[PDB]
Amino acid sequence: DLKASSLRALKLMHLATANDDDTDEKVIALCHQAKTPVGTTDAIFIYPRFIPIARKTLKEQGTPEIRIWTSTNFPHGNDDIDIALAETRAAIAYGADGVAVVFPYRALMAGNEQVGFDLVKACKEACAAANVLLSVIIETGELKDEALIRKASEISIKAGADHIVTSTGKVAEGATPESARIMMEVIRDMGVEKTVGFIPVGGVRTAEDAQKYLAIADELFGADWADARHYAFGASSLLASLLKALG
Repeated sequence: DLKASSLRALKLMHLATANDDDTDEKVIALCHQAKTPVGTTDAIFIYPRFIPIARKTLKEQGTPEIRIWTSTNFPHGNDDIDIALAETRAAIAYGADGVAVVFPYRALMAGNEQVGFDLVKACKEACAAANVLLSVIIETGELKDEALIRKASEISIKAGADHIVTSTGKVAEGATPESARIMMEVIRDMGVEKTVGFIPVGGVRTAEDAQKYLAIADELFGADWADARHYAFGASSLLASLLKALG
């Protein structure tokens, strides 16, 4: 049922703007886009400084249950923990519901596994103390190798990632079915499916794409696993297709 999977997809969405979301009016318009005739997306994804205006905007439109995700160490995934941590502490202060931190993937590629663990762990400790979810972007498009994708996913999980996330949306490639499969198998194989969710960013543009991606979660974990806590579409050009499946 493409209609059933489309409504399911919509309700899992972390809605983002398709170009750089760098103004109040882009953010306000994003808030309004997240309230559809058939329901709300689970969240929006914005830069930290826009969280208070977004919160007011969501409240004033009668959808205060739409959550706010933001980004830190983003998009570059540098290996400076102090910076990643300070950005994370600021994101929490602004009022974030979730923080997506970029894993230091270039460090991992150069052979440093420790710094990714330390960086994630530092940020998770701040978020958990404040009741904020920490999601970790590993940048599959830049890692490329299945081995490194698995290793970045592994480290993030051991360091306490609440979700593992394919992409920033800011490089050449976002998620693919292949990178989605690899990351979810890590969750499966480590036995951490209760405590770790998955978030494809990019790669999902049509209703048919969303059904396919949800079918991967369904096959690995059963049809009930992919709720809001465990699954989100990080998507900027998917919502129109979903509403149509339900231009």
